[PDB]
Amino acid sequence: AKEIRDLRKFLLTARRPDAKRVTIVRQHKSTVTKFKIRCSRYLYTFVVEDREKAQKLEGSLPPSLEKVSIPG
Amino acid sequence: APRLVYRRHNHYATGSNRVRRVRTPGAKVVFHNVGKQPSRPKCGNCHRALPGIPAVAPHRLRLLKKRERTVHRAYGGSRCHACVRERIVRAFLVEEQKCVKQVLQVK
Amino acid sequence: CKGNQFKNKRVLIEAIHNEKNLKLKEKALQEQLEARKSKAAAQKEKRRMKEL
Amino acid sequence: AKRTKKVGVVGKYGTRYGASLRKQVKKIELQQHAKYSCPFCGKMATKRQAVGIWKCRGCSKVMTGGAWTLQTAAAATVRSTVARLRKQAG
Amino acid sequence: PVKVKFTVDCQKPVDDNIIEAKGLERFLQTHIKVDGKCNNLGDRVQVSREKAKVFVTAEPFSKRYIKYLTKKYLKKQMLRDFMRVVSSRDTVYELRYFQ
RNA sequence: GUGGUAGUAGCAAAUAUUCAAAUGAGAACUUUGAAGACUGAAGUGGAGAAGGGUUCCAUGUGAACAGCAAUUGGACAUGGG
RNA sequence: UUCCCGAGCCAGGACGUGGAUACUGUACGGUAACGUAAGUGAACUCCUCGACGCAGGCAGGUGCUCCGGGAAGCGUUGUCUUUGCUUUUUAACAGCCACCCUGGAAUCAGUUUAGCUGGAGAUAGGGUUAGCUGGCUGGUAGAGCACCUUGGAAGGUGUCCGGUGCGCUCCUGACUGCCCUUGAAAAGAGGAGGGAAAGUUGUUAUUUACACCCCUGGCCGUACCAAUAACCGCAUCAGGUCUCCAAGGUUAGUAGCCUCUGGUCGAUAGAAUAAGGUAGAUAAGGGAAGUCGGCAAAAUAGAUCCGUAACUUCGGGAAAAGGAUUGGCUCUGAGGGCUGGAACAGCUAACUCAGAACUGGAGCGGACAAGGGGAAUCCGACUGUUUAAUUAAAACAAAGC
Repeated sequence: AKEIRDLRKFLLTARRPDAKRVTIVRQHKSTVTKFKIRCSRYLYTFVVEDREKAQKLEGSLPPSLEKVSIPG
Repeated sequence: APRLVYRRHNHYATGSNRVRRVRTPGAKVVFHNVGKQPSRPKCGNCHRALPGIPAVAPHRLRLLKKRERTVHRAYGGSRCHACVRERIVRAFLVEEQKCVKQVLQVK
Repeated sequence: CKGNQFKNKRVLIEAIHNEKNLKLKEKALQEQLEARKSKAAAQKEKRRMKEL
Repeated sequence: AKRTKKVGVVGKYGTRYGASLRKQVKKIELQQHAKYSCPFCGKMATKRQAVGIWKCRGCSKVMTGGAWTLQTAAAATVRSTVARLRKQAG
Repeated sequence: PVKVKFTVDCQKPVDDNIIEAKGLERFLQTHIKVDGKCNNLGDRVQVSREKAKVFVTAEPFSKRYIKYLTKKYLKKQMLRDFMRVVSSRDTVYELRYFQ
């Protein structure tokens, strides 16, 4: 449901311990991408347009966090 | 072409059973029961509607924060404000005229 | 317009131009009388100062 | 244009009920659909909300009155005579 | 104005010898209308082939309109049952068979 | 309980069926296709209430019932929902 | 809407970490209308919502219907056809996009389709607030939909961009009118006035909807018919039985007539075509001579333009009576909107009237639909009501007296 608009909040909501998974969506138009954290009440999501920033961001997610899912 | 059926238990055309044609991700056209249109708080003794404070059905007035259900003033939740000026200009003068007599009543 | 008078947009526009271009020919007449009734006083007051 | 000769507000009731009865209605129907002057604000915007009740539209005040006019003449006589009876009592 | 070069390859037909791909070039030269005109091809339209596969170049034109005219051809040769026109990509058709 | 009447009155409103193949002991009437019609969105369409109460769904079938027929069925039987 | 996958919300009760506020006593900002992540409020009292008529048009919105471009597949092809048809969708939920100040109005001004508004402060300039089923992002393409290719179920592309309206549907909004008619209650939720209580710089105490986190949600109904075969009429009976949604063409039209989606062909058949029936058509000349009686059937019918009496309670009579025109095709004229500053220059969108030419077996509201009229008498004034299954009237009622 809810969005996030900046990288300050997205790093907090991932690290918060009841966050289950991070499904990550990519789509061609060009390569605009979405992260979505399924937390407990809400599904938070964070739009990024540049692919090279989004490749850097996937490293910044923690490994001890469980899942990741991708179309493709 | 496509024609629809009531989804809830009430299949009659009352106030409560007001409905709204939507179309879905199915490309399927379908009702939703939206309720009655809430009257926003007309408040006395003028009976004008109050600015600051929204039309909701009165149980959902619980959900809102306390901030949202009022105006921050004296008699803010239920007063016209313009009406409020009347209250003060009464109670200032009706004390002052009453006081002026009771100093004159010393003689 | 609320009465009836004008049946098209064109007739209303044609009416406004007729009834404006009176008031230009009015203001040609009105400006000179305001100039001349000032100059009736201005010729008088230049004379009436020269009395004393 | 004036668009009837005589019947006026009671063209409404058409070609029935009978002309004597229709005229009784005409004269007091003409009264009740009138605006009257408000006592309190001044503005002539008083309308009859219900029989015996009148509201000043501009003012917002409601007041009691006649069925079909703001001030019945009998009631105007009592407002005179009670003002007199209060004065002589002192 | 820009330009679009499409294609209709007849390759799976022609190697059975059933289409003549010379005939479809001269058909599209004649039958294409420009501004509601026929045989009035100049400078907007440019039709020219490898012979393995025919190209059509246009200025306002519709991908659809090539598939209309190839269906017109295949009826005249009595080959409608044998093959149908299908989009391989944008800017392309391929001819195929039924199963 | 049984006749004559009598194999008689009659089965004629709501425009309408036809051709092929399959199934079967048996096909004007079941199913599937192809044609041709009707209903003509204040529909013979899609959903509720009252009333009904398992008629719903599947598989099976010797009667009787479905005013001709019947391989079909709101019928009959055994399951399920 | 109950199963599953996904996305939420509500009632009751709550731990925890991290933020706000106060600690001689409950946050601040704005001139204001009121505002923001939070911002204590006992007894008692007052107020709001719950909470309400009908008709009328007007504006805006959802859904439907419609026109055009783009991309897919499909259909037609002796002839023509840049062509005709189908698909091109986005949920609840969640975030963001009347009133105040300045001012002081007559040469009165603002304004609606309609009227209303204004020194009890108008126009104007700048604000605040209400809102819908409005716009953008999240939900959300992974789904749904339309197609294509390899297996003998695996993998792909595409799902785009705009208009139009006295249109049809339901909803909202503010108005206007009508009444000797003025159009429910209670549960429940909230506000305010009041200031009872607590709190002394730390395990404090107000926040249980400040943000996030945590736990629980009992009982019963839920199949199917809802009617020319599942109900009631003894029956699979031409009867009856409350509600919702409601496409295209013709047209004023939910009239009649034909069609798309959805549904159906269920109603014993075949052969002959006598009289007599049942329903349906048509008849030379005459035109009510038939008959108790014009009963039945004919004739009239739409729209436009012209014209319209006696009598009258002056409202009516009146569609009185009485006439003329209408098709097709090709044109002409009148009627809007948006852009840059004497009115010009560009771009452009409606179905509505008026008129002319030509053409035809003098037809044209070409089917459907659709008043016969006039002159008098009796009764009842009128609308309304009545003997369910032989009587709808002059009977009942009615306002007036």
